[PDB]
Amino acid sequence: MGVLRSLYSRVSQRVWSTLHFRVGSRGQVRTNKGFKPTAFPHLGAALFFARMSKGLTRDSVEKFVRLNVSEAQRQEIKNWPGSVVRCIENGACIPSRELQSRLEQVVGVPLTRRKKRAGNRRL
Amino acid sequence: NRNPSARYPKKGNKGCRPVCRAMRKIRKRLRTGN
Amino acid sequence: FYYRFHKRIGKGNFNRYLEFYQKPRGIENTLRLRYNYTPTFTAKKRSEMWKVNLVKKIAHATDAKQVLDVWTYYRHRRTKRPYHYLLALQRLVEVGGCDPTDFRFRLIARGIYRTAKRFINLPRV
Amino acid sequence: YDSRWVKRLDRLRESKFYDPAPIIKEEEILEADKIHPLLKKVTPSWNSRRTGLLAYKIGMMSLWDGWGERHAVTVCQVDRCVVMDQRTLDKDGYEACVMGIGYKPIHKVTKPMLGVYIRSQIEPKSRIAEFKCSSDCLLPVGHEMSVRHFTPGQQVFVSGWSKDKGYLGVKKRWGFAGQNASHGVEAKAHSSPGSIGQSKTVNVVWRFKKMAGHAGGDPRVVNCKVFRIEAQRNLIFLKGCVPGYKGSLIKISDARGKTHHRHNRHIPLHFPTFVPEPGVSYPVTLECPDAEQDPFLY
Amino acid sequence: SQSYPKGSFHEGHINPFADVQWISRPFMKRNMPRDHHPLAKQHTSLKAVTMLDEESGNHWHVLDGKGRSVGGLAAQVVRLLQGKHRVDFTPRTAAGDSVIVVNAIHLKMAGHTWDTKVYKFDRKTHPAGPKIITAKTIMARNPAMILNLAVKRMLPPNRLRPIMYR
Amino acid sequence: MWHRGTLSLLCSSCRYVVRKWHVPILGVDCNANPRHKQAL
Amino acid sequence: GGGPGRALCTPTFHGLSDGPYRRLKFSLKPIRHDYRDVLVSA
Amino acid sequence: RWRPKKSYKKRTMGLPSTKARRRWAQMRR
Amino acid sequence: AGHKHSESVLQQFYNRLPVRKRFLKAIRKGTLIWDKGQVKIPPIAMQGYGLPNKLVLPHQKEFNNKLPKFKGKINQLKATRIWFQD
Amino acid sequence: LWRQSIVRCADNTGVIKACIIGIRNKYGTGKIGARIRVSVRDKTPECTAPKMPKGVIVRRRKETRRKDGSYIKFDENAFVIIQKNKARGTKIKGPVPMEIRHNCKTLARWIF
Amino acid sequence: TCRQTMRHLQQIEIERLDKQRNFQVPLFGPGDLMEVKYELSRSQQTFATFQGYCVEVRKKRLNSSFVLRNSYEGIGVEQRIPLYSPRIISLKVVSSCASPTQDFLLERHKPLTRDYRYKWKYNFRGRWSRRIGKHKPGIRSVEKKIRQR
Amino acid sequence: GWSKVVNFLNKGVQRRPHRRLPGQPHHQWNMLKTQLDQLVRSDRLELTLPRAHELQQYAEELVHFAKQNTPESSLIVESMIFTPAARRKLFHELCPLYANRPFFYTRVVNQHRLRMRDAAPMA
RNA sequence: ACAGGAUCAAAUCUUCCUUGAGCGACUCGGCAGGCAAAAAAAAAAAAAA
RNA sequence: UGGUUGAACAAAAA
RNA sequence: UGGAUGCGUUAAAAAAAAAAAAAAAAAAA
RNA sequence: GGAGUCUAGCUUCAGUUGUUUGGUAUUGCAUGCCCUGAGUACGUAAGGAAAAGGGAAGGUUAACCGCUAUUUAAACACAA
RNA sequence: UCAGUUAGGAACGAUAGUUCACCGUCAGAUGUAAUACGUGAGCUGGGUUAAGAACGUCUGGAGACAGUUUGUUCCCUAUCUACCAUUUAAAAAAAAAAAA
RNA sequence: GAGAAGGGAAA
RNA sequence: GGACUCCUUAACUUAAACUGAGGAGUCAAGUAGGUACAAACCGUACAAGGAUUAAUUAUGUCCAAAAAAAA
Ligand SMILES: [Zn+2]
Repeated sequence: MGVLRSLYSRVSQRVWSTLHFRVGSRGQVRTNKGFKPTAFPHLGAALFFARMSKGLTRDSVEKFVRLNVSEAQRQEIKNWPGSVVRCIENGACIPSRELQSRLEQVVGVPLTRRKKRAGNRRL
Repeated sequence: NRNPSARYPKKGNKGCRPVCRAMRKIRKRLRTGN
Repeated sequence: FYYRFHKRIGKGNFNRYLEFYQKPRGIENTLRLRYNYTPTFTAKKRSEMWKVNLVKKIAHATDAKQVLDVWTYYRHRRTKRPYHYLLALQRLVEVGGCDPTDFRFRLIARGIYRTAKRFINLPRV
Repeated sequence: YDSRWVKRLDRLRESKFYDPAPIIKEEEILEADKIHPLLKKVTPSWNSRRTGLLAYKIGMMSLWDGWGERHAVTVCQVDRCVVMDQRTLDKDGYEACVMGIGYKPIHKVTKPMLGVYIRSQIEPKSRIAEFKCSSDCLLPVGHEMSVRHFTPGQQVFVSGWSKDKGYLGVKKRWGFAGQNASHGVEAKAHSSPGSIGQSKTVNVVWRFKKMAGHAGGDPRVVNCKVFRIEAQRNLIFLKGCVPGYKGSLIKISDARGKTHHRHNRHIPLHFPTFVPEPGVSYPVTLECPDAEQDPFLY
Repeated sequence: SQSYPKGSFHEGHINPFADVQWISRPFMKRNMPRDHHPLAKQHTSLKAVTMLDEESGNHWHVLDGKGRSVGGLAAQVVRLLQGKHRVDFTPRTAAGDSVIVVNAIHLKMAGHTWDTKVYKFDRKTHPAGPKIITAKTIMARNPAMILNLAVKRMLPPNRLRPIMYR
Repeated sequence: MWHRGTLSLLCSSCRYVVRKWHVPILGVDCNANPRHKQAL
Repeated sequence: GGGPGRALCTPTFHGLSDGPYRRLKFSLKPIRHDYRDVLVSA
Repeated sequence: RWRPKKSYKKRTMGLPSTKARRRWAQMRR
Repeated sequence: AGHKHSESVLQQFYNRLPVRKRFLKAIRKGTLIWDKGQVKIPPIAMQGYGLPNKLVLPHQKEFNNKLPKFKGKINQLKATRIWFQD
Repeated sequence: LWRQSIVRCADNTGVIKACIIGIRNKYGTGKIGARIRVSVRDKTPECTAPKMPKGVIVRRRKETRRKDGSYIKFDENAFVIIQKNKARGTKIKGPVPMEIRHNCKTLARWIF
Repeated sequence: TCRQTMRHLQQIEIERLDKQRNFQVPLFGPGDLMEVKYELSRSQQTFATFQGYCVEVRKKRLNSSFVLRNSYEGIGVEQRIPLYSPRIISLKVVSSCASPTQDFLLERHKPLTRDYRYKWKYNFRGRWSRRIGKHKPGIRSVEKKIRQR
Repeated sequence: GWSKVVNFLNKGVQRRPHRRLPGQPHHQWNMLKTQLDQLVRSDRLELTLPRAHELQQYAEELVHFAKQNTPESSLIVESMIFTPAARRKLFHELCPLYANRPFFYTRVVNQHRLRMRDAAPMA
């Protein structure tokens, strides 16, 4: 086009990067207080639900994972055919612990039962 | 124009109101124009 | 009196909404329902009869499942008392125990912890 | 709690008993004892947003830049601003970093808050506040915020509370014009508000009408430029003015929206925060970059 | 500079000679609600369920709002809330049962209402008058309000209205 | 555009149309003369 | 004053008969501590 | 007499917070 | 309303309508009409064609119905002139 | 400086003093180097300047803040006539500040 | 503590400026003829030399300044210069007026007595105040008071 | 009146370092000097609580400057005092008595009773 | 609380299940603090004896 | 029917 | 050793923001 | 059926529902004058833009007291 | 001309009781209308509509003029609505004595 | 299906 | 030397709850119902008084608000 896009395109541009700092409604079906990964059939379904609740694109999630994961995990990602996030969401490939940790960092919620380490011992 | 005389009657008034103009003005216009 | 209660628009996002068949977080109306008119005889009797029916049904129950179902049914009835809690515990012991992690029993346990200081015979609990 | 005259005399004699100035290092090294074991670097995505921090307004002074330009600057101190908890979607329903700052005497602290501080393994805190942030920008509990969080030259969005001026009329509270000082003006009209609304048709005084009242004491936000930072004393010198009294709480965060798009698009920033590498030496004092063109050109 | 938002008549035919001159929807075609593809065809609707509790006396209705008109559902809900279906109805109490309505996102308003309708909320002594919010905005932020605001103003304006509303 | 209170076909190539402006608007489009483009 | 409704078409609740227990308020009697004594709930 | 336009008094965006506005928000809560 | 103490009955009727102020502006200007709870495009008077029967008097209905009728779409319309009937 | 101020002439055109009749300052903060219009009130017999010339302020009595924290003030308020983006006169007497923003500065013996 | 921190920052800034400065500030006071050469534009390498008599020295640690004044071609001009400005190239004393008078003007002194608490300029009669004595409205003289005492 | 108006009108107000006595500043200074002279002569004065709090600082100043024994401090004390009896008492009794006292030569005691005639707190 | 439960039984450091969302979160329970005095622009500043 | 769409267009229809 | 004000200085960014005064499965206190 | 603190939800200037090797993204917005594009496109000449940024006045709202000015003050305890 | 999710703004004077206007400067952004031609229990009082007095004009006159002038006391301590400020609480005043 | 032109909202 | 509705008129700008005529109806001096809300329109088997029975007046029959859609 010319030096100006259509006004519809400009409005969609502005709305494309909307970022809300609130979860301000309890009538929504989305990740909130008390989220349980096990409510969904598998990790892929839980991940898709969490990402859609966050309002993030598969490409952005995958880019963050690739750019923040370690070198060996990056090499594994490169070797893997197709897109790892898409395969995980489709339930075609099982992620590693580091990959899951980075995905959880991205989406704000756990995807499997989170294990906390206590220091308790029976006498 | 304004309510006290320009207001039309309603079902139950049988086409008349105590201070209404509209009906007679319309009838006069129909009879001899303006 | 005037019962001030309003439903607000809020700050949700339902454009391009996708149906996951998952429940929403909470009920929309959480403000206390304060009746602004006095009850009738039947209304007040129905309001207060849990104080009889709870203990009667705890006694009639011959299973931990029944005991916990009755307690859950009367969960919203206030105000529970130490003898209510003690009767529930005694009936549970007699029927033969239950999973101490079942959420129905967790209701009882959390209530006991809440009213611990008001128990006269805490050692019995 | 002394008498007025005693306090006045102590204020007068304050200068004679100041501590000697400390010796500021040029470079410092950080060891593992000052780095949280779970603090690790992150490369942000488009939605990543870092946390702010809390500081105390200390004073203001004039500083010369590289070209010789004089700027009035406000000094703020991050007085042991420490992360005390993390808010999370599943655990709290939202995401934020909880930060405590200052020191409060134990004889003034309450027992449950003392228990909170003991759980946090920190001295009693003066104030606590949240900073909403992205999931990837959450900081580990126990980390201490440093002025190195902010790159000099960056724009920062600052929030605070304006001072209280007491009860003021319309003339002083809103700058109303009043009336002439002469020409027959009545005494009650010299500083009067004049008319306060329309007439019988609307038959009200509109809400938010400007009238006399207790002036000041409002939440005010501004933009500042990070002029200088000193890591030794956790001092940040911000260009301009900031609302509040000397010693009042101040929130400092990255510029946003138009300011970020116009000023911070090319200034690199540390994510989630400054992550020191053990054994490496860093400058103690950092200045903002100089203007490319000579301010005294015309 | 700013201009009007794109309505439903910017995305389909317009027949000025017909009574229904253009099809109007709560959102654009691409923004209409739908079921997640793998999580579909697993559920069915009974459309209405009733729970009777003779001990407490508080009975429940659970209704499916998918494909129902807002006003048509609101009138029925008002009847149930008042309790006029009961032989012991009394105007001086909230004599009806409790009601749950699901699938408010799938409520329908016939005609051009989705594009035209607005809602007002009074603001005392405010020089700018009542706050006006768009029907599409309400549908995007909280679809339940669409049914709630119809039911509230179909209820009698007496002091019992908040109780039945609650 | 020629803003009118009425629309008429000025030549053999004029035709009636509906425009999706701020609202739906009736109008006349013409391939031959730009001055024949009308909006009611 | 009048309105869009009908002035005399607003039903008023009333009793179609009289009786002696109109004003008898409800009050709580003491309740058994030992419902285990009854055979049905023994 | 000639008068300035003072069109800035019609501003509707970027207005500073006031006690009246905060009390209004509290009332509407 | 507001600072206008007394206005015409028609202006008050327009002011009370529950629609967006821009559709209300269209209604005021005459490019749209409010009818039975809906905002619609006004009926179109086509030179040489009979009007919709609803718009004519009961005694004129038969004569109007005997006139030629257009059953196409706006693109096919060959009428020399058209305007909103009022 | 502001409307109705009386200002001298720094150039050698012959104008002795003039009255400011045009300036953009609502309050009397008339800066040095500001564009003004004046009405001539006194002139030498040989002066050929017009009655209502435009110009720029070069000196003022009120202190002016410099970008480096220094302050400069003079003992008079003076302006110079400008025509076609040029000074009508050939020389301007006395010292001038560096912040005038007009090449007329080059006609001054001192630039402080 | 805030004020002491400000004082320490002032001192360290003064130390840094003194280190970076390449010349020594001379001893001078009011009445001394002084010459200051300072930068005009760095990129254009333009400089300015001002010669004038000292009429004020304002000692405020980092914010200390001094005022010079001179007449050029019959036009007075005075300039206040910060003492620690990095745009000064040179500062010299052309003539000195070293004297006990200069030492006095340089030193800060204290009131001889407490009689300043009288605040005699506030010993006044208002326009509408009752006539106590023959004093006209405004500040009242003390001649009669002294005579009576 | 209404007591809450004190809070209302003092919201956001500073305490005056000096309490202002009635009359013009010269009259106030004369009153303070006269009462300081009387306090020196009597060793104790029954006053209103605010007046005692106000005069305490001038008593302290008198003692502090009288101890220094220089012409300047002597002139300061002379400007503060009126009567020869007060001068003699100060220099010949209070100064030797406080020779080793660095500071804080006076005290104010609140009587915790309201004066009968006008309900003035006393000290 | 790793508190309770299952198993041909878990990398140190729980393979899972339960704990409706382990009470909104973290604490306290001899906790909590209205008034006086003494101070005090909002606030802050005194351990007890 | 197509995010094609600020005062701009394409497909189909009768 | 200081206070206030503008004739002084700075900002004009955030609005799901800054902030607030009522945690609410409690339906007859 | 209790407390301390931090908060969720709700509310609020105008207003909208407009988003699916590398992998979009904090710009809604808007007086004039000056500089860059550029004496270029356009025009026989005369003349003379735009997309994107930047500087200097002027003004409005808000805050602040490092500087400047005005106006005011204060002038008190190192040494055992 | 049409169009908004309506976003930021449009300086001062001479004569003059003036409004609307004329003239001058700055700018290069005529704005228009309503709100009891908004607002005098918020201000002024220049014009204008009392007692005095004068000029022109009309009558025989006292007097007068939709002719011109000079002088001439502009009240109210706010009850209610509205608005701006403002406000511990369960308790830290008193009292609240059952069961039979 | 109508000044349905009191409010909601219906074929 | 009354008001408004209706019919027929003169005057008015085929204006005004304007002015002025000739006839009927209500108000005036007549409640309770309908017509959204303070006379004049509709309707009355018009109001002595009491009562928890009944009637197709005007006019209604999605809700506010009484009143139809078996298999
Ligand atoms: Zn044509």
